[PDB]
Amino acid sequence: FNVAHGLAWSYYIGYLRLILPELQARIRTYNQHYNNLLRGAVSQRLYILLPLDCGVPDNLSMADPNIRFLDKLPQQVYSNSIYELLENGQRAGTCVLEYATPLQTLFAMSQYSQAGFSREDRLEQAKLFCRTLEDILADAPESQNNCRLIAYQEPADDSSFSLSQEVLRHLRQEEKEEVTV
Amino acid sequence: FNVAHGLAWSYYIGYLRLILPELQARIRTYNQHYNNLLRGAVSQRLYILLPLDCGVPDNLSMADPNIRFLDKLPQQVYSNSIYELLENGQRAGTCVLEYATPLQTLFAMSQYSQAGFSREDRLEQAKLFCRTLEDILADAPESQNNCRLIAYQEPADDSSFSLSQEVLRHLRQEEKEEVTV
Ligand SMILES: CCn1nc(C)cc1C(=O)Nc1nc2cc(C(N)=O)cc(OC)c2n1CCC[C@H]1COc2cc(C(N)=O)cc3nc(NC(=O)c4cc(C)nn4CC)n1c23
Ligand SMILES: [Ca+2]
Ligand SMILES: [Ca+2]
Repeated sequence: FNVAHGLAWSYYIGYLRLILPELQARIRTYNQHYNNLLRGAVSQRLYILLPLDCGVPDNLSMADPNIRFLDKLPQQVYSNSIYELLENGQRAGTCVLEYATPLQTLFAMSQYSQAGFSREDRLEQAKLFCRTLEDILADAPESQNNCRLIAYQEPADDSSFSLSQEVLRHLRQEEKEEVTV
Repeated sequence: FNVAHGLAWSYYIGYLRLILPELQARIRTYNQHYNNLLRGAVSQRLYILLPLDCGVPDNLSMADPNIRFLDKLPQQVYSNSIYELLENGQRAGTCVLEYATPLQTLFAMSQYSQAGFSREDRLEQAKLFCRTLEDILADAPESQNNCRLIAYQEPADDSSFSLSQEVLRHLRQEEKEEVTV
């Protein structure tokens, strides 16, 4: 009995498979403007946050102030937000960013006692969700190329973890890949 | 590996658990009007269609013409549709009616070859979805009393199946239950 299998399949079949095709077009279009205006550029892949603690806030900035809402992405109806990632108040990157909503479900199950679903269970299913979704996107056509999964475990407490730094690590790796190959 | 577990849990935690509480109230309010106008009454329970063939149309009437849209249910934002069930052109019942969307996912998985998910698999998982959702609602607090699951397998082919008759059987059984106990 693994809820993560179905959660992952539903998240792909009912959301990602449908939104990802439009995305590279929406982003190229926006980048025309963003470039001519702020000489910037938004990455072309959807960045999906997978906090293994299943903590999904209502606004990204609350999880890190160095992640700042920049703009809504226009459509070619799905709502997507571009964020700028800051370092010392200086813009270091930009990307379309959002949390994997199914993890909220996991969280809620852990707070729903009739479910008999512990925090241990919840973490286990979060990792399985990440794995299953990786596997799905691996066999998927151009969907894998259109997004990147950012899975992370935050420290038990009082340790220097920056979500913005994790995302920037991924963005910089993506650019390195793009220019070297 | 059973996607129905997660599909069922997500459909409960993320949709039903949230909408059902408002529903008894929304329906009572509407019934004030409906009564004073057409001397009719809408059942208080959400009726959830679970076709085991995972065929979900975009409008109920296409699956049966004796199921006729009547009105949108107002809010106390979620969109819910009241339907009248007809017999020989005469109204025989009314209720808030909608398909279980997760079945669409199953259908799509069966048409997505990378999934290795057959029609046999689709039917098995549809039955498991029905069972798991029944189990969940059974342990759930007054949520089970707010909705009713209408699961059905349509004929091999060319036999007498009427969706409106199935729904009316359930509605008539529900009224019998309310008046006798
Ligand atoms: C969670 C409940 N659930 N579990 C399963 C299984 C099926 C359902 C289900 O039926 N949900 C649902 N019923 C609604 C009814 C009404 C109404 N009658 O008024 C109104 C709704 O909108 C609130 C309803 N919603 C929300 C569906 C959101 C669904 C599409 O839109 C989205 C838009 C954007 C966006 N940036 O623009 C992001 C984004 N992220 C997700 N998440 C999933 O896609 C996902 C997760 C899992 C697991 N599977 N999926 C596929 C269903 N989405 C969306
Ligand atoms: Ca956290
Ligand atoms: Ca059918």
